[PDB]
Amino acid sequence: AHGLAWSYYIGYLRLILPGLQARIRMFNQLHNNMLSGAGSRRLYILFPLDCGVPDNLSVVDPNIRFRDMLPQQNIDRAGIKNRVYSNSVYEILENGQPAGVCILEYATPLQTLFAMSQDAKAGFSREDRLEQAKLFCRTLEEILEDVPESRNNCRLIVYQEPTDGNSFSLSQEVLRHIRQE
Amino acid sequence: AHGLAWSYYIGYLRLILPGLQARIRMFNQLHNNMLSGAGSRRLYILFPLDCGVPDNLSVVDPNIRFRDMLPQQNIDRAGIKNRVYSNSVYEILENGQPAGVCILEYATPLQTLFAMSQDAKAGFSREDRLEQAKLFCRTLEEILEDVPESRNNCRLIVYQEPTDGNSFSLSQEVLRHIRQ
Ligand SMILES: O=C(Nc1cc(F)c(F)cc1C(=O)O)c1ccc(-n2ccnc2)nn1
Ligand SMILES: O=C(Nc1cc(F)c(F)cc1C(=O)O)c1ccc(-n2ccnc2)nn1
Repeated sequence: AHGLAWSYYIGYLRLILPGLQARIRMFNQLHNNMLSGAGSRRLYILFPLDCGVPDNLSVVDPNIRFRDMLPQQNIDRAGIKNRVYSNSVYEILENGQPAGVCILEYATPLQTLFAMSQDAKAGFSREDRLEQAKLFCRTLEEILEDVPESRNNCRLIVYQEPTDGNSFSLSQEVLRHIRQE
Repeated sequence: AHGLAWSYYIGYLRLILPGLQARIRMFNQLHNNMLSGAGSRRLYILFPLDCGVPDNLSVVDPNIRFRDMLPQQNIDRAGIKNRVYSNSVYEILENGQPAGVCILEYATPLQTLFAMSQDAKAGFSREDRLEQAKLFCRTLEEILEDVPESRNNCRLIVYQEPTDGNSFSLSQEVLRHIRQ
């Protein structure tokens, strides 16, 4: 879990965070300042301790409408010439009404904890996986503290879906994070 | 390291290997079948055990020259709508003359072992890093043999490039694996 936190910061957040505000700048110029509230000039990393990583947010919850991509950023990265970073902008709805707009993705290494929890040889329990997901969640911040960009640029949304999955909506969790801030 | 093998397989290779031949085929249709050879239709993953992951292949070896991109694949992945996957095709020179064409990139997560080795608080030596690199490699090899999509789509190029000197040719290492 220590290794995943470092890996994620070094493999991704280190590369995308620096150039993110420049990309919001141009997005607002061309899309009539959709991302106005400084609260929505941040990257929102969904960190379900669930360790579930679905592909489509509109499918998990229909109240997270996809509205637009950021502008693409091309980085020369590890033997890829012009690796392409696309980031998705979402509108969050409440009772039919647009209650928010933000840059939403999941922390992908979390699926590693899930996959590894299920391995027959070196597997472990849902409760041990919950513990490793927390060590991950905690460790990312201590690395995160030291880097001047970071805090202004992205925010972790940490959450545990009930044993069902119902009685819980992810739109409500996202809305309560932007509103609190 | 156990964690990096699973993370690299689960979070990247799982996603990109199934579409690769379909992408090589469209590429071949628009680039006078540049990837004609059998050696030319694998994703080759550079696995330097020194965990040196530089960003440019023409800079590391002048006999590896960028030719073109595969067509992109668009994948809905962990809240990114149409996340963009690209892969780079390179001509491999021998005696100043084109000898091979292939899809080439580094195993990015090795950068983690490198940064950890450079961390003053980690207390993680170069000897300890090499042992993790080898364990990463091995655990990745064990995952890939156990998956059908690896057989004709994926090849690990694992090398121990010495600290100093020029006795190691990445180009020739790549041309070795390409012909086998
Ligand atoms: O290693 C990669 N990804 C990951 C590795 C992890 F270990 C992990 F836990 C999560 C990921 C992840 O991508 O989410 C990776 C490598 C190359 C490219 N790529 C090259 C051109 N276009 C895209 N993209 N991703
Ligand atoms: O987690 C990622 N990457 C990695 C994570 C690792 F733990 C690692 F060791 C290596 C990587 C890597 O990408 O090389 C990641 C996540 C999202 C995006 N992305 C791309 C376009 N929109 C979003 N790209 N990468």
